[PDB]
Amino acid sequence: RKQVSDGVAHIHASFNNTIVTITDRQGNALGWATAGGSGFRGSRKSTPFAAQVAAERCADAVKEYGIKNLEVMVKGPGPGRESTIRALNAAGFRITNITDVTPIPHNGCRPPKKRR
Amino acid sequence: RRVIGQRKILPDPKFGSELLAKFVNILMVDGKKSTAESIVYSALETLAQRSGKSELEAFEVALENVRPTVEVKSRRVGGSTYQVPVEVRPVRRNALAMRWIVEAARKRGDKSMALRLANELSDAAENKGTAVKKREDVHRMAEANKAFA
RNA sequence: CUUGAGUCUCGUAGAGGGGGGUAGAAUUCCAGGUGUAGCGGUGAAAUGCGUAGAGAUCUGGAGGAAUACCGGUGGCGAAGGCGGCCCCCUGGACGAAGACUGACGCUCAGGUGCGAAAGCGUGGGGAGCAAACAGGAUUAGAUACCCUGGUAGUCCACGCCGUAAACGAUGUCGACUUGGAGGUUGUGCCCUUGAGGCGUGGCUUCCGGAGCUAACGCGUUAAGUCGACCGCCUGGGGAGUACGGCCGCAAGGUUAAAACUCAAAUGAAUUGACGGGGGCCCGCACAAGCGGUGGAGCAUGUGGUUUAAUUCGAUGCAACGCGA
Repeated sequence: RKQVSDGVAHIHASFNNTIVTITDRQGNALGWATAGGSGFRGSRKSTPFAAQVAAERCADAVKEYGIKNLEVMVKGPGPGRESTIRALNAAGFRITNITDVTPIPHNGCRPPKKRR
Repeated sequence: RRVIGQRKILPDPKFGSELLAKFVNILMVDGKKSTAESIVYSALETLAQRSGKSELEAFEVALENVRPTVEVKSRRVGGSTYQVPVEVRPVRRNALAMRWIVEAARKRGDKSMALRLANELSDAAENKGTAVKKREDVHRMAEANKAFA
């Protein structure tokens, strides 16, 4: 729609999945596409190359807003997820800040059990 | 762990060419020095009969386009066998070039070894034959897949 | 008689307990938007939210849930245990000086009290998370992992029970003990001559010295040398088991056997193998290059086959131009 050229990106670096959402500084959704939404399933979707191709198929379709500079923060214990932000940097999204806002529990919610 | 210097070969007693002595040794089998000399010297004289000048640099200008620059050497690190492309030394480039030159002279399709090799020298001088084919073949397998380099 | 024990004055550190709300991330719900075909989770998959339009963030709010950042073998307590924030009542320890009592003290079967978690009764909340549980997906049964959901349950008051590797497997009160380095609470002397060095109190953590122990090991906090008191053990299995007594809404708990079986059971520390761990090197063992065995014909041996008999031995790198 409008011209942005400078926004922000929030990622959900899950264990077996990856979510991305780009926003223009106020909560408007611009770009978003997971791994399991482009015919990519199985462990093939669990590779950093899947993050590469997710970034690519986001960027080639969301340039309707014209973003050149981008803010981002790495979020989640995702294996190899700086690759997708470097692909954004390679997708024409000239990066401006790389930080981490991973929400750590404050022993407010009891952590669930894991594989025995 | 062992390391030594290259074998002290005697240069060619006629033209004084150590790199060509290395070639006439690469080619020689069963130690038939006399017949091997009598065929290669005659074929290189047939090279003077081919162009009509003092053929001494023609060998070098022909081999300038059959020397490789990239080689693959398999090294299994990290599960599978990686290819690890590595540069080839010029002193080994000359050897490999002469190897590709000699590994196509026998299947030329001429009357005799001397004749077919005299023809193949001029052939590789203008970038044709199995030698140049293998040169391009090794140039494309290595460093064109730099993701592994 | 006053050193033990207490009493007085002033301060130090504080996650000891109630009662109250309080702020931030988060995450279920509610509404408004902006935007679009997807989200959601598996070594894969499917289940499950979506075309009046799904997630996801923006604005705000309800719900309950515990306080990361200080966070520290860091502090506190008789033990069991305590962490956002503040207050009232207090529970305990320590420090700086000066003064009083007359032995008032330590231990302690019963008894009383406190007492991890799990397990109940009454009255409530229960957002998220999580024993059981429906069901889906590979499936001659998966009832076992993996995934979204989920009952008590964690939470809140009043009451039930008293069991743990409740361990420092080391009961309590004391007398005399060579050092170093730090954790934490002190404050004196002389010049605070930017946070100054020496002596003087405590509680502690990592090493070792004589000493003790079967060894490991303990070693100013003793498992060192001694004084006073309480509990526990007399081979293993049955077994902390039946029958009892008491307690208990229930689970059962406490005290607590015998007939029968065996000749062992058990702690430390060497020397050993497990079969892969983990690391360091040799050998044409590999990678680069040469001719080769395997393609073909012929000589020769081996197993089969054949026969009246086709004489015997030999068999993975070490059997097959081997005895010959």
